[PDB]
Amino acid sequence: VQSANDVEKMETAVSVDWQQKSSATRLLNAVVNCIGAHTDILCYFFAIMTQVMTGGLITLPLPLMSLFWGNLSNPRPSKFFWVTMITYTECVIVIKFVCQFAFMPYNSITWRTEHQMDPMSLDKLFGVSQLWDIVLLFSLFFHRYMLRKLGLWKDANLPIGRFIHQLFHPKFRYIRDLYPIMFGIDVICFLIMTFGYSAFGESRIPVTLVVMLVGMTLAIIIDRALYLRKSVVGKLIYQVLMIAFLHIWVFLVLPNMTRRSAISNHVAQALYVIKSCYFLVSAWQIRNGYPELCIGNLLTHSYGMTNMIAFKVFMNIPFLFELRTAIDWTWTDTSMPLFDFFNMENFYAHIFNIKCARQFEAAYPAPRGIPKGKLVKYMMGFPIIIGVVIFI
Amino acid sequence: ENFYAHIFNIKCARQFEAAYPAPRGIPKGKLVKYMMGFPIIIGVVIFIFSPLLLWSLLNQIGTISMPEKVTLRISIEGYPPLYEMEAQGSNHDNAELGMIKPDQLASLNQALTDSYTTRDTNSILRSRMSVSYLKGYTYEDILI
Amino acid sequence: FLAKVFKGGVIAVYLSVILVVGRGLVRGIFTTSPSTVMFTELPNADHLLKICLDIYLVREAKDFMLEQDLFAKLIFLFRSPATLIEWTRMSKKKQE
Amino acid sequence: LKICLDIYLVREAKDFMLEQDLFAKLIFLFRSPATLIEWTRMSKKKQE
Amino acid sequence: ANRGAVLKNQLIEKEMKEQNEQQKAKFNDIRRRTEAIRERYQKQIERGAAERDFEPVTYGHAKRAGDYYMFKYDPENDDLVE
Repeated sequence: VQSANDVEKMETAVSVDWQQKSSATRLLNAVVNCIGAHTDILCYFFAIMTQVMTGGLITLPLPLMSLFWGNLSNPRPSKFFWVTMITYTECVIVIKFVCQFAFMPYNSITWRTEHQMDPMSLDKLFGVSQLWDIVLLFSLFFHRYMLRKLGLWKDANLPIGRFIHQLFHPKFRYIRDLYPIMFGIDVICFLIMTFGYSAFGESRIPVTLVVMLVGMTLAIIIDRALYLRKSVVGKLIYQVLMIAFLHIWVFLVLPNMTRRSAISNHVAQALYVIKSCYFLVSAWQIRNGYPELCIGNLLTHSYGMTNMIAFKVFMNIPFLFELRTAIDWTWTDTSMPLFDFFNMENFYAHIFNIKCARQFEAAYPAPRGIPKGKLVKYMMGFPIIIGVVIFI
Repeated sequence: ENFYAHIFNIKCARQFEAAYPAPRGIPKGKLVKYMMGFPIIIGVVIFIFSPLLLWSLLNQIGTISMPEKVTLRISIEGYPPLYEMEAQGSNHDNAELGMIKPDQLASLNQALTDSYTTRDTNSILRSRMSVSYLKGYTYEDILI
Repeated sequence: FLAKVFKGGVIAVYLSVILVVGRGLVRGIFTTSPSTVMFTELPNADHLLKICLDIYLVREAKDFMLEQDLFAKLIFLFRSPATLIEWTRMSKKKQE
Repeated sequence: LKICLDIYLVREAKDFMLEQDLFAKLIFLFRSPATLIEWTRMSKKKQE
Repeated sequence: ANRGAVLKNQLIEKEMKEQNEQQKAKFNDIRRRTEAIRERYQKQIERGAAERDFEPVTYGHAKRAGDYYMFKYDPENDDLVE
């Protein structure tokens, strides 16, 4: 019965076959199997959520350590890093319990009143040392899931050295291309930063800091575009620098730059959690060697309805197609000057649109000679008439 | 006229291209790529984000000076006033119109905290709000 | 007064310029519609300048019969892409 | 679409001689409408 | 727990490695084959006409070498298989 231990295959297998309509009962079993097999990622996610909730330095070692050590330990973090994790989890639980007393100066009379508005008073920069509701839920889940991970490891299986082991000596290499996921996360981050600007500024001003943040995120998108040409050392450096900069900025500069304390700034948390999910996929790509990377847009692998709308949008917003083509040209071993590059890009877009329109028309053909049905005429010619009317 | 202009432009572009020919097959040099593709990238960037910078520098919230003249009147409606008084001064040193010493501000803030009771949470919330109101004004923005 | 204004309206005018400029100016210069490739991608544009210079030289020496016969010749070249290719291809000087 | 996909596939495998010979082929197709018709007409799969 | 799981993990890892190498080899061989057949077909048509017009070595000078003799084949008539 236990011989069906091919979970590594059926993860992707069940993903593929659940992509379509399968209302069977094997879904809950498959999801349980997948969540059991991918339990290593869950603990890191819960550590990130814990640090978001505390907004302090007492838990600061837990995500930095998890990322740097275990997300950069090629085959496995070696089952000793787990012991340090559980020891520090124990220690943080006990120390924050001891700090959750009432004979220290954290009384309702003076300390609460004095340090409401300043964002980095002492004991808010030092983690959980502060009104509170039950809160501490993610700490408990983190403890429970680390213990679950120990149970599952024992159930089946059990700095120069680390660098060589992660870079030059992988016994196995799962070839996978995960750039579109990272790009999508960065686009979501861009949208959340553009739409939500009131929190990043202390009718109010659009401020000078926002412009700097949008320029910076554009620059990092550009840099990620550069690095998708087989740069692993550059990718590693970029990732470490970005992690340190993001942590330092979000937890040590933004509160002085917006006068909004951490824990209360609810879009800073969304930015921090969304960005940290990028670091996990990025670390996966770092540990597992880059693919051969067939060139061509992700918006053109098939010819469907979503590809129509996707291409339309892609060629719709100005300064998007041209910026992408320029970035591609500056950082690709071509032989044409820049104008022939742009010419070929436009020609490819034209051909692609005609092809997929032909595919759409051949998908649902309509008999010839028959005059157009009344129903379709009423649903097609009408709305344009009212549209022109109310446009005028 | 338009046809002549078209032909002339094509001809002289061909002459320019034949003036400094570049060998075929060799991929484009890094130097030219850095001097050609870069400036258009920064050009598009600052074309997009120049209005935002202009607006941010143009908003520029300002400040105005403190009052010097304060008047008070007490009357029965529809009749000459029963009392009226004036409080002038610009040095902010005379007793009629002056600033607040930090001792008085500290005393007021300290008194705001101890106003509540041990049990009721509404009293705590009121005390927090009243203290948060005061801290927005420095001693240099309070007039007695 | 900048604050006094409505973010709606200012954001509107801004995106409006980015779109009018993006769809009018930048597109035009960076792109080249496929129809305008048979007229700008011309290997050798020297046999067509001669006709224009002739029609300008004739305009000064009277000969209004010649000023119309040769203008008509230029009109058909922009109507027939088969002959435009035949006339804008390279000569034996480049061929050898 | 095949020609465009070829010129993109060649761009990664070096072969800059091939990256120019085939780009030139696409340029003449948009210059000669006689050949564009000859190349964009249907094949025997639809014909039968 | 002490015996079966590790042996099964090693077996599945080895099988996945072999399959991954086989897929990489097949993909590269196909990419080589199509490049070679596309180079041979491009070379084939240029020998047919031989218009004696050479090309000065310049990007742009050879980008406008298009002509009629390079489209004298059916865009689907090619017998790559026996």
